[PDB]
Amino acid sequence: GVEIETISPGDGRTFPKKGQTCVVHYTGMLQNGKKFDSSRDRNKPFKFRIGKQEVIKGFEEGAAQMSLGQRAKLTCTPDVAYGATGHPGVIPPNATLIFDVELLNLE
Repeated sequence: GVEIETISPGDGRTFPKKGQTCVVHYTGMLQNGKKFDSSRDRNKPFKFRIGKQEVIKGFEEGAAQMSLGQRAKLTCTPDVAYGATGHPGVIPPNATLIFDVELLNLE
């Protein structure tokens, strides 16, 4: 259940495909909670490829549904990322996550 609310500007045509490594200025937010992760702090903007199940399922399906320059707003369900387990100390079990995602990439 990946729900998209895109802040408009970008190109809307450069869609992510397989074998493509892309760059995201993501920002983690817990729903009704504080931050937990920010690529903008470390300023190394998280180069990663598509398809090898590196990222969670909610971020992976939200990645391909974007384009270059766009700014989305993810809402990840618990069953796709951690909701049975929860990442220990950082993500509680049965959690719903909020992501500010901007795709500024190559390939």
